[PDB]
Order: sequence, then C-alpha cells, then structure tokens
Amino acid sequence: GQQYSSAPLRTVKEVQFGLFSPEEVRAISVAKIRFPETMDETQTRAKIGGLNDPRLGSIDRNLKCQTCQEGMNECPGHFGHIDLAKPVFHVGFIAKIKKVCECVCMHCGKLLLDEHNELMRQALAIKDSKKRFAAIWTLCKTKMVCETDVPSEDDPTQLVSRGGCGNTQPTIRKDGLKLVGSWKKDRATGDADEPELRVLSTEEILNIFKHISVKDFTSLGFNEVFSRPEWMILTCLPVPPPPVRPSISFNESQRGEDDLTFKLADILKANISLETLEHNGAPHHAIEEAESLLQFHVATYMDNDIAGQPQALQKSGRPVKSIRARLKGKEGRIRGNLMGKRVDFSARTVISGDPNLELDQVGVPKSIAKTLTYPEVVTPYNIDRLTQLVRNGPNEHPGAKYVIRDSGDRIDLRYSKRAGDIQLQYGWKVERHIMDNDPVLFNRQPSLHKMSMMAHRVKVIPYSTFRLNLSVTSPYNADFDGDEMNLHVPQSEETRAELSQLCAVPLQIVSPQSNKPCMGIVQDTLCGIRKLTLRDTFIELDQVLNMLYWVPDWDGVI
Amino acid sequence: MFFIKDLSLNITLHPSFFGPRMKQYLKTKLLEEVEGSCTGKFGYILCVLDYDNIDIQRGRILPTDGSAEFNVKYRAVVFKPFKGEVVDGTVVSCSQHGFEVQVGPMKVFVTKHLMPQDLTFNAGSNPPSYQSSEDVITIKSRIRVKIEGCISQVSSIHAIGSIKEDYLGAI
Amino acid sequence: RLVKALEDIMVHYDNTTRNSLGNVIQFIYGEDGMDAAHIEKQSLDTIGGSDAAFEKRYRVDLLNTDHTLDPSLLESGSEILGDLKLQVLLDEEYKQLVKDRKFLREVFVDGEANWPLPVNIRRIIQNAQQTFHIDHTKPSDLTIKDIVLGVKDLQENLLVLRGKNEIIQNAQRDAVTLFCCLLRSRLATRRVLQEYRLTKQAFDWVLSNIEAQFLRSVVHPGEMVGVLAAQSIGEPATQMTKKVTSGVPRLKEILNVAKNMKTPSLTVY
Amino acid sequence: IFVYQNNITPSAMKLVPSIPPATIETFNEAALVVNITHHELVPKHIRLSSDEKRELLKRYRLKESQLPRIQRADPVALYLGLKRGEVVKIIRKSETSGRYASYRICM
Amino acid sequence: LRFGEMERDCMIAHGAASFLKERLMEASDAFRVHICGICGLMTVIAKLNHNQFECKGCDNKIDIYQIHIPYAAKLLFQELMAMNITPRLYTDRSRDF
Amino acid sequence: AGRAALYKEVYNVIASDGSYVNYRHMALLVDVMTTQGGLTSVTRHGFNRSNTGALMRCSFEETVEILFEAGASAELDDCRGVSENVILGQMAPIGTGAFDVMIDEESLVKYM
Amino acid sequence: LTCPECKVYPPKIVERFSEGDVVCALCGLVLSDKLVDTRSEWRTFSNDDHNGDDPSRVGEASNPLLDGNNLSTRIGKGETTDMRFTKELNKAQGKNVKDNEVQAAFAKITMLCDAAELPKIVKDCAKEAYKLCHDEKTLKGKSMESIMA
Amino acid sequence: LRMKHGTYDKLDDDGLIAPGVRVSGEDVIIGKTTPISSKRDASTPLRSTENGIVDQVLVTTNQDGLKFVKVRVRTTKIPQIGDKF
Amino acid sequence: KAIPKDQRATTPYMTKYERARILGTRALQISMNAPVFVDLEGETDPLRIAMKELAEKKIPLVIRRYLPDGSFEDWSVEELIVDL
Amino acid sequence: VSTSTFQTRRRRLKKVEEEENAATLQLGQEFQLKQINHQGEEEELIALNLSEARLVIKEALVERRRAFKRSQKKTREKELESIDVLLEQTTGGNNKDLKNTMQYLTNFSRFRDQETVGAVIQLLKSTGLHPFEVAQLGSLACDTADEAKTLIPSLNNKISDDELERILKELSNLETLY
RNA sequence: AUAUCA
Ligand SMILES: [Mg+2]
Ligand SMILES: [Zn+2]
Ligand SMILES: [Zn+2]
Ligand SMILES: [Zn+2]
Ligand SMILES: [Zn+2]
Repeated sequence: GQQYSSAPLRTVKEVQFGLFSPEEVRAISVAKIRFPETMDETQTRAKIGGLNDPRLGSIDRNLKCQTCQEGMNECPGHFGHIDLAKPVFHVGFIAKIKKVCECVCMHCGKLLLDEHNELMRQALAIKDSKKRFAAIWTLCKTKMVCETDVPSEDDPTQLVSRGGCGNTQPTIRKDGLKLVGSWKKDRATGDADEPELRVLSTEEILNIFKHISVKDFTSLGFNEVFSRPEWMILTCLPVPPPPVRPSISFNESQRGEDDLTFKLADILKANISLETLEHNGAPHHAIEEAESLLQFHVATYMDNDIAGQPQALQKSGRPVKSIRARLKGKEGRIRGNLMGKRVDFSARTVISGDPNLELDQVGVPKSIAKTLTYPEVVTPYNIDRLTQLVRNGPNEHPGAKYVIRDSGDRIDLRYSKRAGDIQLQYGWKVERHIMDNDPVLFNRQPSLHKMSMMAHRVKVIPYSTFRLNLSVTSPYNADFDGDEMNLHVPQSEETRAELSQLCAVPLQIVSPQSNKPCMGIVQDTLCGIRKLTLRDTFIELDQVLNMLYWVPDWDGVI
Repeated sequence: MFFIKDLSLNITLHPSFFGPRMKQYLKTKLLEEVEGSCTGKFGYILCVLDYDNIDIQRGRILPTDGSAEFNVKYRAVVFKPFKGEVVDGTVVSCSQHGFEVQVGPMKVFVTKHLMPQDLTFNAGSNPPSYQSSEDVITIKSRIRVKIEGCISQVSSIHAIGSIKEDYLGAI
Repeated sequence: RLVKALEDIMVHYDNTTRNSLGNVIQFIYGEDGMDAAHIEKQSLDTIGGSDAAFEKRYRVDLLNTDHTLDPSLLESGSEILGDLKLQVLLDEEYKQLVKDRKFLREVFVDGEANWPLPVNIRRIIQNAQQTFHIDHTKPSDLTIKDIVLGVKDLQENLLVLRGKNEIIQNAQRDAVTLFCCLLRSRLATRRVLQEYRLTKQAFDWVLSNIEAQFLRSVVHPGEMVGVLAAQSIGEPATQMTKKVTSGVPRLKEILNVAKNMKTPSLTVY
Repeated sequence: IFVYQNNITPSAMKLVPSIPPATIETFNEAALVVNITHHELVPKHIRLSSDEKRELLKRYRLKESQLPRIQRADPVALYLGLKRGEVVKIIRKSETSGRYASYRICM
Repeated sequence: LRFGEMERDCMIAHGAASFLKERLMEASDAFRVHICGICGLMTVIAKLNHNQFECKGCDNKIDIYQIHIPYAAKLLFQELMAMNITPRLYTDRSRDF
Repeated sequence: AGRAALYKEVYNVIASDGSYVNYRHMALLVDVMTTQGGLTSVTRHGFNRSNTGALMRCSFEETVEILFEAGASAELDDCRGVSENVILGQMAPIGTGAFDVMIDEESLVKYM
Repeated sequence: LTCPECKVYPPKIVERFSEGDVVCALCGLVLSDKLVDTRSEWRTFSNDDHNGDDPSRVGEASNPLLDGNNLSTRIGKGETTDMRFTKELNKAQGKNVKDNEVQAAFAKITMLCDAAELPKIVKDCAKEAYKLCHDEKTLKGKSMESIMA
Repeated sequence: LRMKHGTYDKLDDDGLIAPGVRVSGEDVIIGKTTPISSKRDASTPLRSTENGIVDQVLVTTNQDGLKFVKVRVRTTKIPQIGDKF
Repeated sequence: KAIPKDQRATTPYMTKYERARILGTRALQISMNAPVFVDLEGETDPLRIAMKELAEKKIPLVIRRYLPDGSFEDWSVEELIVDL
Repeated sequence: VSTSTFQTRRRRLKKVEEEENAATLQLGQEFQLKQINHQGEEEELIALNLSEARLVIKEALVERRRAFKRSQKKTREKELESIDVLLEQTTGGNNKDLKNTMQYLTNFSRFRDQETVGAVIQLLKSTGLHPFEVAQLGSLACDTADEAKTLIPSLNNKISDDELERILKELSNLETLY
C-alpha cells in the first residue's frame, strides 16, 4: 500500500493559476544545482551534489530523500533551482511581455494613456480581466510618447499635468527570443529618416516592469499577489525532480537520461559559461553572443517546436522532447493520461453471438473470469462462502486470488504457505473471481453513444469469446466478422449499484436519442418471425409442446 | 486578557461508532483533542464551555472509506499571552540567570538583567533567591511581570519579562 | 467538438439547464421539461379536419334535441336536456377546444397532427377498456360535471415546475400548454361518452394514470443533457454517406459558423 | 430618432451622446422599408421594467452574468431601443410545449 | 485497457459519477500528496512517521492537508511549476455564486 | 431568428440522411451557440474561448497556450466542470454526484 | 527485500511480473505492488524513432564508461527554420569550446578500425585504452600517432 | 537477481532447452545473465499466452563474432471459436 | 444558505440518481458491517438488503439538494416518493 | 486535524504582514474587537479578568458533571481542594494546564462571589474602554491612576486621571475580604 | 516508424 499520514484529507475546490516569483522559486527549492553532471562522482555509482539529487528527489529503490526518506512510492519529488546569469524570456510570453512594453513607458514605467483619455477610461472600465487588457493595448500601442501634461477634463487650452517623463517610446518588434526597439527621434523636426536601433535587454524590461504601479499593472491582466508582470521574465529556473524526468541505469556502460536532463545540462553549461564571461573582462559583443545562447537553451527546453528558431536536436537526429510537447497532443498528458487512461480490471476479446443468452447478460470466458477480481468485504453474510472460494484458490473456477487483512498487507493465495489454513476476519477483503450475475461494463469502441457502454450480468462460459445476445448488437454497433469488445469490472458496492441501477441493458432499450427503442428483433429471429406468422403456417401437437416448454415463464397452459 | 472564543473542530468517526452513543463519543473525542491543547493562533484552549449545547451538525460520509466527518462547532475559554501584558504570578524556579514565573497555564522567565541592579543572586540559600536592599525573591514569592515577548513552542507558549520598570516586581 | 462544447451542461434541481458557470442555456429542458425516453409520437386530433367534422366530434348542445347526448350514452341523458346551468359548462368546454384549434394551427403551420408528447393517452383508454371490460352498449354513470371538471382538475396536477410565484407559476402553465391541448382533445365530453364509452371508475382510473405517467415523464435533476445532446447528434453524423452542400461537409460548415459557405441560397416566397 | 437617407457625417455623429440624460438614435431609412419584427422567424420580445428584471433574477437566483444575452446592435434590440442592462422576455412557439419563454439581457 | 476520452463521455452521459471516479482513480492512477494551506503547493515535507509536517518558505508546520489526486495530475502540477506557472490547490472556496 | 435558422439548418442535415434526432438535442446545441448573443462556433475559437475553467478549455485543442495565458492572467478555476474533477480524480458533480448524502442521528435513533 | 513475517536467510522470493507483484514464495505475503516493465521502459531511451513522432520516446541512451557524463544537444535545422539563427547559435557555441576536442581522436580510432576491417567491440576497447593512457605521465611524450596505434 | 517465476529446469547446462522438450507459458527457453558487480537475470521466457514443443535450436556467431542462438517453437493450431475465415 | 422545510420547491419524488446513490451508499455501509435497520428475511446481498431498507423507508439518510446558487434543500429518504 | 475559527479571510498566495502583537491594543487577527459567533452575528471580543474567568470555568465544569452523571443513568485553600476534586471528575486529567490555571485563578482572583463580579463588570463596562483594558483593570490591583496607566499603557488618554482614580477606589471597595 | 484489424 501507501502509509498513513495524520494530515487531513480534503478535496480540491479551486485552482489558482499564476506565475512563479523568482523569490518563491528560490524559496521552494531544496537544491542549488551547480553542475551539468548527472551522477558519477567521477566514475562512481552515486548521484552528484549538483544535478539530479544534489539534495533532491530519490530514485533507484533507495530511501535517501533528504530526511523525508520514504522513497519512490511515497516521495513526490521536490524541486531544485538554477540561478541564471542574465534574465531570459519565458518563450510562452515573450508576446505578453512585448505587449506590456507597448502599453507602458520604457523609462518611467507608467501607462501611456490614463483617466484623462476618454477611450481609455472606457476600456479601463471593462470588467473582463482579458478583454480590458486587450482594449488597453490597441489604444496604448499607438501612443509613442510619455506625456507630462494632457488637456484638462474640461478645457484643451489649460493642460493639466499627469505623471512626468517626456521620453519617446520605441517601436518594438521581435527578432525571435529578442525584442528590438526603433525610437521615433526628433533631429531638425523630421528624423526618422534613420532612427535609434537597439535591442531591449531583459534587465531593462525587468526594471520597467518592477516600476509599473500596482494600480496600473492591475488594470492590465496582472494580480499583485499571484502574477506581477515582473515574474514573466525568467531569473531563477525551477528544476524539476527525477519523477518528471526519470533516469535508467541499464548495464554499467549503458545508462539512459531523459531529454530534459540533457536540455538542463545545456542550460547549465551555457549558464556557467556566461557567468564566467561577465565576471571576467566583459567583451560586450561576446557576452550578448553567449546570452542569446542561454536564451535559446532555456526557451527550447519549455518549447522545442518554435516558429523561426532551429530545433534543439539530440545526437540521433531526433528533436528534444520539450515540456510543451509532453502536454500537447492527443497522447499528451492531458488527452492521454488524465482525460483518458488505460486501466486495471479491464479485459478484451473477440465477440460472438448467442441465441441462448438473456438480453442483459454477457458470456465471459472462464480464463477472463479467473483473472478479473472483485474485492469483497468479509461479513457475517458471506464469511462461509468467501472462506470456500479462498479454499478453492486461484486455479479452480469459483475461487479467489488475494486476501486483504486489516493490517493493509496483501496475501497472495497463489504462493502463501498459509493459503490453506487461512482464517478470515470480519472486515478483511477477499479478492474473488468474477462470478455469474456480477454487474460489468461492456463496451464496443468507438463509443459515440451512452449505449456503447452498458451494464451486463456475468455468465461464466467456456471458449475464448465474449458472447452477447443478438438484439444488443445494434446499440454497440457490433457484428462477429472479427470485432473485439471491452469489459470493465466495478470494485465497490457503490460502483456496482451505479451500473445495475443506471446503465443496465434493459434500462437502455428505449433511448432518448430518438425517443424510441434502440434494440429490436434481428436476422434469424426477424426472418423466422414472418415465416412463423403467415396464415398458411400451422404447427402439429408434438412441436407445439417443445415450442411451449421453450418459453421460460410459460403458465403450463396448453 | 483570557478570552472566550468560538471555535470548530472536524472529527472523523469510524462506522463502528454509528450507534446511539454517537453524539456522546463525538462530544468526548472533541474534549480529548481540544481541551488542554495549545496553539499559536489561539493560545491555551483550557476549558470547553456549554457541554450540553455542543453543535455536532450532520456528518458527511467520506466516499471510498466508511467514516463520517463532522465539523463540531464549540465555544471555549482560552489564554493567549501578549508582549506588553502585565501579569501577576508565582516564582517557580530561580537561578544565576533569572527566575521563572507561573502565570496560569504558562511560565514567564525574568533575566538577571531584566530586573533592577540592586536585586542580586544569592546561591547561598535554600532555595536560591534574589536579594534586594529591601526585597527577597524566591520559589514561593508573588511577582508582577511585564511580558517583553512570547515564543510559540509546540504544546506551550513561553515568554521573557521584566520587573525593571515602575510598579513591577514583588507584591 | 460537440462533446467538449456541451460536457458541463446538465438539468439542475430548479429544472434549469446550466453550464459550469451556472449560466442558463435553456430555462426548462428541451422547452417542455420532459425526459426524451418518456415521449411518443401522438396525434393532436383538434388540429385538422373540416370545421364541420370537428363540430360533430366535439360539440354537445343540451339545448337542442338533435345535438344533445342521447340517453343511451349516459344515465342522466333524459334529465340533462335543456339544462342551462350545465350548458354553460359545455360552452366553456367547446370554446376552449376551438381556442386550442386556432393555437395549434399557429404552432404547426402545415397542420401536422403527429407530434412527440409524453403520456400515450390512446393506450390508457385502450387499457381502461380491457381493464374495466367496457360494455359498448349500456349507458355511462358519468355526469357532465364528472368529465368537464375532472379534466380541469387533472390539469392543475400536471407538475413540471413547483415554485410559489407568478414567474415560476406562469412558467409551469407554459411548459404544460401543448400537452393539455392534446389532453382536452382526447378527453372532451362527447369523445369520452360516444367514442370511449367510459364508466365513472374507468374515467377516474384514466385520469390518475395520465397524472402518474406525466409525472414519471419529467427530466431528472442530474441528467447530463449536455453530453446526451452531443452524442445524440454525433452518433447519427457517423452514419452519413436545387443541389446544395449537405450531410457531413454541411454539418462541418454549420458547426464552424463558416463565413464563406459553399452553396449560399435565398428561398423567395 | 433620426431617420437618414444615405449617411450622417462623422462630424454630425459626434453630437449624438452630447446631450444626456436624453438619448439619440440613428436609423437608415433603407433598413426600415421592411419591418423585420413581422418576419416568421422573429418572436415577441418584451422589455422588462427595473422591478420586473429584479424579480426575474430573484426568481431564478441569477447574476446578470448567467442570463442569455441580446447584443446592443441586434436588429430587435435596435427596434426596441434597448439600453445596456435592459432585459427582454422572448415568447416563442414550441413543438415541444406550445409556448416557451426565454430571457435576454442587453449588451 | 484504455478507458479513454469517449468512454469518460458515456459515463458522464449515464450520470455514473462514482463509477467514473473509480475508473480514473482506484482502477488506475490514484495517489496521495500533502499540500500547504497558505500557498496551495505540493511543497510539504511530510515526514509521516515522526508526524512532522512543515512547508518551509511558508514556515507552516500547522496549516497542512492531504489530498487524493491521480499521480498524472501530481505530475502535471509539478510540470506546470517547472515551467514557472503556479497551480495553487485550495481546500476551501472564496468566490461563492 | 439566428437560432431558428441555425436549428432549421441542423435539422435538415440529419433528416436529409433520413435520420431522426429528438428536438431537444438539436435545440440545446443551437441554444449554446446562441446564448452569448451571437454565433459562438463549436471550434477552438468559439466555445473554448469562453469564461469556463482553464483546465476544461485546455482539454480540447489549445492545451499549453491556454495554460500559459491562464498563468499570466492569474485565472482561478472553480472546478465545477466535469473536466476539472476528472483531471483531479474526484467525484464529478454530475447525476449521482449532483447532490450530497447525510446520516441523520434523529431518524437513525427513530429506527431500532 | 526480505519477508518481514518469515525471515529465512536465503530469502526465497519471486517476481510475479504478470500480476505486477513481488511475493514471498514461502508465506505468500506481497512485498511490493508497484512494478515496472524494464524492457518497455528502456524502449523509451533506445527506440527506432528517428523521425520524432513517438510520444513514448522521451529520452536518450548514453555511454558513461567511454565519454563520462557529457549531456549535450546540438543546434540544428527544424521544419520551420531560418538558416540565419542556426549559424549564430552555432557560432556562439564556438566561443564556449581542448580535451573536449581530443575526443576526435576516437574518430581516428574508428576510421582506423574500419580501414583495418575491425569489429565494433575492438573500437570500444581501443577507445577505452586511449582514454585511460593519453594523459599519463608514464607515457609523457611518446609519438601521439603511435600511442593510439 | 530478479529471476523469472517461470521454471528453469528445462535448460541444459549450456542454457538452452534441447529440441523435443515440450514447453509451456512463462517457461525459460534461453538462460542468460548480465554480470554486474552477483549477476542479474537476462533470460528469455516463452510468451505467456502460448505453448508447444521446441522444433529446432541453433547456435551461431555473427559478422563480428558475437555468440547468438535461435530457438524455433512448433504448435498445432486447431480451429476454435473466435477463429476468422 | 439552506432553504427552510416550509420553503422547499424541488421534486417531492426521488431522482433516478438519488435512488441509485442511496442504494449504493447503504449497500456499501451494510457491506462494511454497518447496523441494518430492517429484518433481513434471509437476505445476504447488501444491495438486496439496501433495496429492502428503502422499500420500508427505514434508511436514515438525507439528500442535500444543491441549487446552482449554492443554497440547498435537505430531503429525507423516508419523505421522498419512490415512483421509479 | 486542528481547530479553526469564524474568521474566514482568504490569504491567497500573499503571505504576511503578520504585524506584531503589543498592548497598543494590537492583538492578533483572532483577538480582534469585531468577532462573529456561530450564529453569524457580529459580537464583541470576550475578555475575562481572572475571577470572571475562575467563575466561568467552575460553572462549565459544574454543569458538565451534571450531564456526565445524567448520561450515566441508563475559603480559597478550601476552594482549591473543592476544584481539584471537580477536575478529577470532569477533566481528562492529562490536561494539567487547566489544573494550574484553576489553582492560579483561585489564588489570584480579586472577587470571590458572583454578585461581586457582577458590579465589577457593570462599573467597568461603561468606560467605553476596550475589552483588554476592562479585563486588566479588573485583574490588576492599582492605587495611583498612574499605577494603572503605567501597567495598562493603552489607557493613557482614554480616561481622566481622576475618573480612573474614582474607579480604582470603587474597585478596592469591592475586593472580597479573603 | 511501417503493416494491419473492426
Ligand atoms: Mg465488424
Ligand atoms: Zn522527499
Ligand atoms: Zn515616462
Ligand atoms: Zn506553502
Ligand atoms: Zn514470507
């Protein structure tokens, strides 16, 4: 199992999205992360106080997880940080950063328009956090001067002074990960003709953002607590723990590291390099050359599929699996590990029809029944029966696979020396085989219907196919040309009730799709039904008696 | 000081206790958990008031487990000390460093240095005492202290205090 | 896309269809507050036929020797002739039936009679007939008041919305409108006696059953009507093979709110 | 209301919100040749009073957010001269219930 | 087998709330973390044995809860964090409506 | 009228194939596209750009570009959508989970 | 691992991989439940995916015996790529780069084995013999084309 | 370490089953260890869903001379229920 | 806020979902050796026990019916009509 | 699991300011003047002078002993022994804090009888002084209006020297003659 | 990654 914690169990009621304040990234962190080395204390078999577990997460079936201990199947893994040499853009915002610069003064950090402009006070009024930022921008982008005095809220003759600074605002454009401005200028009233062309440094953008008023940035999307605009530009880098980027130690000359561990090491190496350059005699242009390398590695780590930029590739020619790309597609973490996931107590095989099964039942192959299990609680009502299936064991049909004690530890009836002399106690759980009349979820994929997943009664049968009643064919959209179907087993009394009480086959007969029956008589039975019911059709006594007896609820009246 | 505070505690009752002596066991477990307790937020939770009217409310059954969880809303007498609070207490311990004073549930310690200069340590006494020109402070003596500051320490709150200023000291 | 757009839609305990924002999508599920499984195509008689054919079917005139209910129809037949007080009630009855006819002709402009509605009234009558071994010879033990008022009363018990206030009460009236036109058409005095030949107990039973069935017929708060609707359009789209863009590629145009559509056309009447 | 043949200069249009609490509306004569409200597909919209609105929201336990919205520029919202915040009660025929009442708040 | 997106939908259509929870939790992913009550993060150094709690940086050795979420979400959350985004998890509400 | 035309159109696509879908289903879709005040499409642009929860929107099509924006706008997901509780592995607030269940000690002590 | 209940010195335990459990063969107590497929897990590091479509492929295998632990990607052309930024970011890797270049003497051994028709196991021994003796003071100043020979 | 729960008895001391022995699920056809230090188990078991009799077993070296061994397993599949035609 | 019993306006009838959940919950509790409020007339399956308890309205549970605003109406299983 | 209050405030991400607790009448968030009882009603802070407190606890444990025997059906040095007996009956016994508290309270209470604590409570709660001062005035025996204003510094300009000195006189007069 | 299955 997973051991007990005195902590109160609660449910998640709200999720508060935001950006990481570098102060916080530093504060959470449990390790510095100084070296691009994985482990190998120079040709050794232990992690290096530098990258993965410098003080961090734990792996390799070993507890050591900084006092926390626990090890793998309990430790969530805790974060490290990396201190970046110079600020870099977070690839995802790069544009929100650009837009914020476009809205504010690149010298004083004040909104280019305010309460004095009518269109502004109107857009400022917008309740929607995103729509107001959207409107504020289309207005402020155009404004290329920080105004000192603006016409009063009555007369355009006597101009009232707002905030100071007269400075000209650059025309910002992106040059992939870089933001470069083009200042309008003045020179003999004309100029530009040929303006001031300079790239805006992370550090300068950071400083303006630091000076943006709480009231101002709050008028823009931003929140003073959870997401200040200064927190978009990366200064400190949260380093994810091994769980997020697993390693594998094959055979002493084979070892596999995750693409992130590679990408991190490049960030680090590029960092260590640029740190040495700034410390030493800064050659200006050899530094900004090393900065836009760091910028690339950090950027390409969160996103490798960047438009305009070259991909970071991994020796074999394949591009590095960035973080973005793990979340993204179907088969991503969202579409494929959360919104849908493979499951245990599942079973699949070829389906075949049966005129002798009842509408709501499902023929389950003995082998499938002998694998799938229901955890039943030992109770005065079942105690004797359960003890017998336990005695029967994992190989006999109505048998069991495991016994779950109060203590939490699982007894494997297949190997336990005490699998014979096993004496049950009320409250224990017997993980017993799936048995005739258990409710089970039966499903035929695609599943574009609620009727594509229905609850059936088990009927353990021989032969390797799932047998279904022919009239239930239509809702699933199944045939027996080589179709396979899925079976899911509920594990709780609650879950079972859900199946039997809401989604059982008989309930599903009249469907709301078209307010009519979604199952009817088909094929042989449809063909035979016409033939039987003609005026011409007469049956002799002998056959009438068999035909009558065949009806399972027949009154006994000829 | 010494407050009456309205408080609530979530209790998780196992199904086996879903008998008629349920409220009785809840009210009991409440008292076991809350009474005696010392928190930073509330101080010493000393005595739960109005036993006969402790609001149990309806307990929500926790889904995968059997157990029900209730938010037992109650009201109790608390003692939360503060810096600047002038308190009266009895000396308990006394050493070359100062003396501890018992103020209800908590101990407030007075440094040799947080007392006037005239009061000096006398080791040569049973029990060890502090001696002024006029006064004698020892294990049984009653003192009026000014709390200089508190430290929220686990299952207690301890504090440092002076008897140097005016209207403080022996009583 | 249909599923992802609708997922969070469901019927709340106020019969309101809302999303994860509590924003009202539909005020009442599918404008009638009924579960789709509990609905069946039924014929609204009143709707069609000649104005004369309607008259023969529905009109009772106790003040005319030819248009009264024959004493063969009910026991009170002889004593009922010329009852001015009773005739006031049959006038209300007929006047409502005429009101209903105009109204239904406004809703279904083509005059289409067959519509999916809850409670198969046709079947309840059929059952009353075998259940009570209805003798298509002997006269009924019903009063005109028994029929007329009985129906009037049953109607007040066909509950979809429960709140005690004009908004919610007017809302209830609204949801129940169409079903009642059907109910009034199938349970008008002349019809009940001449056609159905119901006894008082048979009628009393028919009424209770319409009520019970109707109530069972309402949607259950919790119904995830969002996903239901998505899948109820999704599944059929999966089975899809003037000349205008139709089928799968048109549904694609529709869902996308496609600006530059393939076959734009006006139908000028 | 100002019914104009072809256009109203942006000079003149700037005088529209110049005299409050009074309100000005501009209608292009060409739109009005046909009353859209008379169309098969156009149901009865009814403007609610401040008290009627207050009641709607009270009766359905609503915030103005939660109500379906008629756009300010909507042909019918124009015809009725609806203002932001104002609510309409739409009464449509139903193949389901015969009569269905929906509500729309102004944008 | 994969209890995929389209299967989630059918369960949502049926109204099988608890059957779905089971498929996604008990029958697969399900994991337990300790979160902080101040900054709704998975920061908590649960030394659940010595019964020590701590969320240093918050200096919170008191306001701590435990939650049952699918490990893939514990993962997703750690991933969003590594990417400088904070998915703060709170056990109470503050908005109403 | 936009709603009435939009339904008419949807209805035709189904009935052209000789299929029947009950009104309510098409009505709901038609209504959802409508409610906002215009023609909100069943696309990454339309519905997925509304005020619903961020994890919900992220489960369809725009995923990461939705979660970055969710971060810088400091969004708060109230977790009422089915998507959220599924991601979180909690009992969704749908049918069976649309209400709460309590034991009453009053009624409990009454039956014995 | 050793069963907490039994404890016999040769701890007889089985890995019931199919049920994903680690059992004590004597008492039957399950000693672990989380159990991972190492074959398929190793498929995520060394795959056949060179294109880049596999979502399972998420890491790469390295050789800690021969090149130590030098994790390093390479700036290269992708689908949407300007040939300008590739040059700059590569000209920027030039200033950050002696012994990290003497690894091209492995390219001297590899091109010598392939010219001598030598197997893949010989190159990797010649590369390990050269890495552990090219910086020795015992070899000092021997003919650098005769110490790899 | 980490031995397969399957049986190793059918292996001759060269680590192979002799051809002719009947096998079954989870049983060990080829015994292999990857010494690292004493040594982990790198053996090949027969697919758990199958069974049969070993047909032929051959031992060889390749282009560079790595010892490698191929094992053939023969079964006779008699038409059952879900069998397609 | 909790709606008073005299001001409750939700259905007097139990929803399919409610009934499925009550039966699920009781069966679960019965199965976890909770006290049974009915004569088991030889019954052993906790769902068939649950069905029996609900059949005689001897289930001590209450449905907290939440309204979109957050308020609620509490309804006893004893008081809910079971026409399902 | 620990105890919560009626103070619901949502500290979202924004950790601190936790501004110091002093008798500048700046007590905690928890010991604020505007409190809220379980019935939602805004109710003022309840501060007790050790005597008002002694009586409260005694009352509660006395009433508890009642229910404990009901549910079981089917001179100061003298007060110390009497109380130490009631604690053995109602309290958990492990709760040593209440034992010391009750002893301290018995030995330091200025007013013995409930009647006495009544008048104290009247006389004082008419000054408009904040519950903290009103308690410290009841629990600290002062003679000079300066003794009071020095020990309870918060009082400073809140009351006249003479008005406070008039109270201090009618407080001394109420002290139960131990 | 190709081939394939309904
Ligand atoms: Mg097929
Ligand atoms: Zn740890
Ligand atoms: Zn400026
Ligand atoms: Zn924290
Ligand atoms: Zn053992």
